Amino acid sequence: SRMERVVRERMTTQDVEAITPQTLINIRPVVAAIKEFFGTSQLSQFMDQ
Amino acid sequence: LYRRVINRNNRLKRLIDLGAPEIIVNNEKRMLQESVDALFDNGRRGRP
Amino acid sequence: APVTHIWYFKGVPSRLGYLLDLAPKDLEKIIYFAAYVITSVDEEMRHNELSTLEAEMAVERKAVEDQRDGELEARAQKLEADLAELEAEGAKADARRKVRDGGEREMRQIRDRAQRELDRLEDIWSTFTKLAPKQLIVDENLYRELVDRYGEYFTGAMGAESIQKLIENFDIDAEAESLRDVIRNGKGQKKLRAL
Amino acid sequence: KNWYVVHTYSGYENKVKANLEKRVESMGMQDKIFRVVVPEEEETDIKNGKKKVVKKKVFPGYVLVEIVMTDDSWYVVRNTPGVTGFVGSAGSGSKPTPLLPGEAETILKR
DNA sequence: CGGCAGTCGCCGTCTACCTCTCCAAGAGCAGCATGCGC
DNA sequence: GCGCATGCTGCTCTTCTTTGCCATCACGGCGACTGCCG
RNA sequence: CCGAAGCUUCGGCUUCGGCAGGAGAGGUA
Repeated sequence: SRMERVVRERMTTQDVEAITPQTLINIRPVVAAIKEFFGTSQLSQFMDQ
Repeated sequence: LYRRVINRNNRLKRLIDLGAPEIIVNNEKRMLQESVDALFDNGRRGRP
Repeated sequence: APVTHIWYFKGVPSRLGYLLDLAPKDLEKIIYFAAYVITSVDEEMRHNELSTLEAEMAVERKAVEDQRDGELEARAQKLEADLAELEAEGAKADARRKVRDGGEREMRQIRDRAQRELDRLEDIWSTFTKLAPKQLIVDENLYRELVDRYGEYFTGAMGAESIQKLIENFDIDAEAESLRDVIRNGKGQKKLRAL
Repeated sequence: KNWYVVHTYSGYENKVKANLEKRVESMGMQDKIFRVVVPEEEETDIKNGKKKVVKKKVFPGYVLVEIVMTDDSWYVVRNTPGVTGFVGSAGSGSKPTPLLPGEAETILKR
């Protein structure tokens, strides 16, 4: 959803005929969310061995 | 919390000694008041 | 610029509001730049100038009425010309009947703006009649009109700099004996408020 | 069409101006938002011929825009990628407060 | 004016000790350094 | 041979709060308050 | 305050070097 908001907001400020799917997409929010879940979270717990 | 107050005070001083319109000075004064209030008690009014 | 301590205004109760006799919502609006307040208003000039003031605004209102009836006369002669050029001959008289109805609509439309102007003048007069310190005045346009038409005889602003002025022009003794008089001979809930 | 003041992040004023012009020309609303300008000065910052002028901002963080306030111009202008919000809003912040004739004149003169 | 009842916010909710992990980053503004062109 | 242009790189901040984002928050006691009905 | 090194009259003197906050989860009495 964060990436979708970014692409929707940036689709209206760039010039046409130079718009490609690779120039509208930002990966940072997704990796940030993934690394925030798998790290500082209350449900992904340190294993007891 | 100290740095925020110092930055707002410096911007207010520079804008006052420049001949700024009243609306902008009022906005800066409101923002300085909010910053000091957050310094003394964070979360009492508005959002933390 | 002066600021206000959070402890003495955002408490339960508000010690600043208890000292100044102001609702906490009024304090919050004044402090955070959302409404004006009257710090001081001079009275002797009002008392010795009311007659001239009333004369000036009566003259202005009558001039507005004179302009309005001037437009009425111009539109009346235009409508008379239209009726003369239309009603007398084979031109559609149904159109002129609905034109008469729309003409009545036109008096109503012009009296709308006339009433707007008259109401603005009379409510400015009403506000200037009843103006006391520590009275919050919303609708900033009224403040511009008051501060330009009768800019003297009173002062006020918004922010903590305008509350410092209210605190400085404060008399502890008079309010103290006033509260003690209210408690001595009184009942209901105003006695509870005084307590 | 009265002038209005918009608050943006510090250092993003020129980018906000460019993006707002682009969204004026692209989204479609061209008869609502007319002109934008960032008040600025060109101080004499020089060093032995080698000029070093950093664009002198008289009001850092503010942008001037001429616009007719409908309920869609407020939406398009406020959601530009970089502005924080409108200024001058009083009385529950229903609508922003316009500028003054002489004030706009003197700011647009320099 | 004068009661009046819902409502909304603010206060509080046991002691001592052990082990582990994780704690703003991308964007932006100059300031040059070297390559390329006439 | 000299001037202009663009990328390594010092270098010091900057990070909001609408018509959005945001999703909620026990349980009891207490006290103002505030619109509301009479 | 500790260490290293010199002077040391044996009381000490001189040079250099050096730091310790939050959030979350699980557990024992």
